[PDB]
Amino acid sequence: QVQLVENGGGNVQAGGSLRLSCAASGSIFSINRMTWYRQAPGKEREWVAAITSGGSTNYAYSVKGRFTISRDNAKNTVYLQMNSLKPEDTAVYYCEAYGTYTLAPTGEGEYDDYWGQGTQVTVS
Amino acid sequence: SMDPERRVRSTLKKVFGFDSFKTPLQESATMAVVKGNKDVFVCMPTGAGKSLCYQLPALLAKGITIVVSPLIALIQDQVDHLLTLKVRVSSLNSKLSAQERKELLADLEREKPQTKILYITPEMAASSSFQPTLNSLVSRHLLSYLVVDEAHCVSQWGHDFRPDYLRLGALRSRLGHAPCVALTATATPQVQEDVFAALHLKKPVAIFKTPCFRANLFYDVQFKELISDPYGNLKDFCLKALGQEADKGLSGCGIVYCRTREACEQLAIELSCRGVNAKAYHAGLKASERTLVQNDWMEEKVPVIVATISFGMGVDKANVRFVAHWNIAKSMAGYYQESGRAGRDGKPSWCRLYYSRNDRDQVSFLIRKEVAKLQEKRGNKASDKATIMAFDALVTFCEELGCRHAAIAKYFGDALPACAKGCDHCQNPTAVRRRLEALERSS
Ligand SMILES: [Zn+2]
Repeated sequence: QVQLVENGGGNVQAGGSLRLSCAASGSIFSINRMTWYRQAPGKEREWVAAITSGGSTNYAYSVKGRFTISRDNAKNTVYLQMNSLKPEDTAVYYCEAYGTYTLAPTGEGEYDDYWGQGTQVTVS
Repeated sequence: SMDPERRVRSTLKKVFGFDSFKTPLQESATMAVVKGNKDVFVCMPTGAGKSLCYQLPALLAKGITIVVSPLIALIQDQVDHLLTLKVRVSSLNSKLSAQERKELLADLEREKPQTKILYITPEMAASSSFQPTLNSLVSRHLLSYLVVDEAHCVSQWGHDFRPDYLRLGALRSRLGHAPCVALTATATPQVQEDVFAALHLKKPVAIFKTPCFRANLFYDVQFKELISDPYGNLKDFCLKALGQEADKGLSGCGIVYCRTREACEQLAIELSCRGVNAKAYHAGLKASERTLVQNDWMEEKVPVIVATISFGMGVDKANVRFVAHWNIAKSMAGYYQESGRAGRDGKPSWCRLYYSRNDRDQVSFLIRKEVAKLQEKRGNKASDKATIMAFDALVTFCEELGCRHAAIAKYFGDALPACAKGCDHCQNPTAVRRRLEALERSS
């Protein structure tokens, strides 16, 4: 299995920026897609941004032009640069490591989806 | 049985006639299929016992194991083998008498059918004359396992794409109760991801993938353009490789792979004249010369055979101390298969690729011609891209610095292998850097 740990959450004034990170640990050969989701309390979970291995990115219409998803495959870590933060961006931000291929030198591995606990983003 | 493994060992012995499993990996795979809580991907070379990983668990299950297999010739091989073991195995196909067809369809309609393992073409599995039979089997919850053999056939990026395989996903979803066992010998990571998606396998997918890495093979690349005396370099290479019991002198044998027949003939003579006896093997020779050359090589009369890729298929020789590619191979797969004829006895062997940009350009050219011929004749295809990228991964392997085992692992989709100073790069990072910088200046 895989640990997906998020970081870079905070309280920040409207108009300000955060950078969330998301690091998969484990015997990771590859991740098909890493997607940032956000969940405000008592709201439906929302798709924010995605990046394939391949570096194709896609953003929700709400965040397009304001957020950038990027990655460092060396660290199986994706970044979500969040600029021009709005109060409407207040939520718990979490990662989906979708299509995660793990493998030991023995030849035994797994293909699974893994999920982060999340990080708090509040915008006053 | 009190122990599930004890029943597995029992059935492996009583039904299949083996005391142990071939590999821990075949064992792990078989056990994961028995436990039955996961969909399973098994990627092991032809001969590594893939069949058993679904066939034995099929026997320990309540119901039927349907096995989708791409062509009828492959089905028949296993049906006949399984019939020798008095296993209740049936095949539904159109290479049958219309009588046999209805006898079986009747057996499948029975509450408690005779049939334990049903082999079937994907064509048959999607055909409407079979749909009713499938539905009553589904409804009655009488399928224990769905097995998709030759699973790579689902991928446009694999070597044998079959549209028929695209329908097997919908089927898989209907059989929620039955876990899916997908098997192939050949899957890059991109083919794996196609198998996992196109067959709708249920995560977490348990994977059993025989790795490429052999701890006893020392891979290196030499740049012909950087060597004043290429033939001399190769001769010293072959001698070092064969001179690994200094007291007894020359022990073991070697192979030198060349693209062309002309090259095999000439290179054999060049090595012989420089003090390593060698003979050419290629399809241009008469049948009898081939068997004399192979035989002389096999009996260790002439230690070095210089051949095209037409040599090696039908050969078991365990003390190949070296495989040297004089020309870069058509593909990383080719290079792996060819280099890998070295060291089958587990003693130290040497795999050396003699890279030149001139060879590279020539092979790149000939691949683009033969792709064009196919693109003219049967139209455009995604597999042509995979053929070009198959060469590219080898070009990359030659032209970049990094563990050579690691590069082979990356390409096939293995974990980082335990290369213990077991390739030029890991043994001397700077030496390889120097040679690459030096090869840069040559252009
Ligand atoms: Zn290495």
